Amino acid sequence: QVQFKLVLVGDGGTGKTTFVKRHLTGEFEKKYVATLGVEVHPLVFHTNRGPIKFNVWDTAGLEKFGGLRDGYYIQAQCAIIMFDVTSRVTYKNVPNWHRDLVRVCENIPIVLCGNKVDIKDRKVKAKSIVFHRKKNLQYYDISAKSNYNFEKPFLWLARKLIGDPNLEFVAM
Amino acid sequence: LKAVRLIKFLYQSNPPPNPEGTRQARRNRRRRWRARQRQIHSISERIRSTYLGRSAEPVPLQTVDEMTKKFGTLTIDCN
Amino acid sequence: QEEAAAQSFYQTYFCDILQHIFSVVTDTSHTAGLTMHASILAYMFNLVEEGKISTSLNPGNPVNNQIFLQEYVANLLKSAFPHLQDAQVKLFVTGLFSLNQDIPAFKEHLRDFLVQIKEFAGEDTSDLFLEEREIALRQADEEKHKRQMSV
RNA sequence: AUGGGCGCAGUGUCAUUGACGCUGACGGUACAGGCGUAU
Repeated sequence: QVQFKLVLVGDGGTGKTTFVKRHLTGEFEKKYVATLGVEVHPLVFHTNRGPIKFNVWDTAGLEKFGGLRDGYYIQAQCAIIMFDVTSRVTYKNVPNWHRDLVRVCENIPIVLCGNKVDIKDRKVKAKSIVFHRKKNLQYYDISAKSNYNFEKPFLWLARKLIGDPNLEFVAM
Repeated sequence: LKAVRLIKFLYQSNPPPNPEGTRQARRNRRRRWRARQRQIHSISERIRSTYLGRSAEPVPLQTVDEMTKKFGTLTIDCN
Repeated sequence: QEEAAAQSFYQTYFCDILQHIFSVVTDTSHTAGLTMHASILAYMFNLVEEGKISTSLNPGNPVNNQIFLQEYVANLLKSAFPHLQDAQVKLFVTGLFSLNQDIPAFKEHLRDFLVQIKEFAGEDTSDLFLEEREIALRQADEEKHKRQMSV
């Protein structure tokens, strides 16, 4: 009920799997088991306006494990692009993911998330993170470890979907 | 207010260069102190001259006439 | 920096190191590290080019290590990549030696090779511009030799 | 009027927590003072 199809794009288990697990259990995974293809997880929030369900498709970010690849995006209702601020390469790969997503999903909200900002060694400075600007993506610095801005992307997506700009998540 | 008091207060507030230390240290302090003493002397002589010292005509020499000539230069040229 | 053990270490580990480096590079999963790859390969090849490695790496053939290295790399890649055209490997190795002093061009060359290995290319080399890429490699090697001589 | 190389305070460039300065509301509350000198 009141569920949306969400597609998560980025390097496999480079934060997408960790992010999904952290929102699921609350634990912060340490191991890096690169995601295989995609895993679909229910993920429920409670807003001032009732329950909300995300059908998060944590997709694999490694080509060898891409599997169906863009086929996962079919019928997607929202998209979360990810990248690790500690590695510029995963940032330069961002435009490719955006291209593929828009190509499959022409008009969908997009959140550009910089994962694991908590790790002190930040390579992709906040100054250079600009692709969202021209593409009109909603940006967030996040970190699944310390939960910095841990909820901002999901809250923004829920607001953009339901249409309530002032909608707020609730504990229960 | 009187010139003697102002000059004495000026000369009192500047400590003489410390004779202690090396020759070169004392001499560099002496040079800086003498430059600042020349500055102080210039200021004191300016005070000694008078309490206004300057006319305001420099302003029209810079802005009032540089505004009035172009005020005359104003041209409708329509619109 | 340690000359005495340098030759022994080279003879012991050079081919193994190149094997593993190439197995990594051809792997797309490690693409982000290519700069370091480019950083080290260009170094080692330069060492090979200047002959600072003195001993022949083939006990059965005391020839200059450069040509032996070329045959060994070609054989290794061809065995690992049977579907590739031999001329492609020849061009790629030639560039490796020619580009060992241009890290950006070297990295783009490695990326070009990685693009190629992804493709089962038939005898049709028309799309490959092998002559144009060979001319570019000749120009790059000419600049490299000019730089070396200018020293 | 002059600014040296480092005391490190913000950092721009690249191979970007490494290197050159600029720059930092800095390590500096420091240091340099013509080549006898009365400019």
